[PDB]
Amino acid sequence: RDLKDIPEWRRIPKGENSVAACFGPRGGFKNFGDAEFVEKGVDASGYAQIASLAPNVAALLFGGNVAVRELADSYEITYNYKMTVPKSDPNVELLVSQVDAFK
Amino acid sequence: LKDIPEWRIPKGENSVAACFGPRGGFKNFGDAEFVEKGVDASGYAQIASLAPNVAALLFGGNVAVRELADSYEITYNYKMTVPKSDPNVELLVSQVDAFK
Repeated sequence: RDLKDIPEWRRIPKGENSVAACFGPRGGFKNFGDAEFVEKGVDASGYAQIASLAPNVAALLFGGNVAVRELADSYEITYNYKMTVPKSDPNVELLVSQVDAFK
Repeated sequence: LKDIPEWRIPKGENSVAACFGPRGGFKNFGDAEFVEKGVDASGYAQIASLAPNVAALLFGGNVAVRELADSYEITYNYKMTVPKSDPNVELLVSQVDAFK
């Protein structure tokens, strides 16, 4: 298979084809991840803890907003999923400290 | 269910309404049979092929954080474009804002 065959929403960054190859540079929108997560992807120290604070597909569809804009040849879907984690959670900061890390 | 972080798998007894509440302006996805059968609904696996995994959610979309006194409010914003040639995009699109 080839990374170009896999659509972006199904990619998993790992090894040779990691975040830069899957999602492009960090930026204002794609803002999560410091230098070491950008390079190791799901292998970065802390990822598994972080990933526990992100919704599965069933929660994405039923527990958040799904919005559609129809184009000529396509549909553009935007998922907007909000959630609250108590500061007593042992993994919240790991996530937060990775937001907007690009410097 | 009260000890399962909402962000839960809806099936039979504990389905959409119990996990995520009624459909509304924000939680706007799902028709009468999807609200009732949850992940058991006809077509769910097809809709599901057009929704991102966690690694794609964290690295391929926007992550926003608002700090409160005793919690953080996290917001994921994931954009994606599906070709109309995909056999499942209406299956999905027809479920958007389904409530009537």
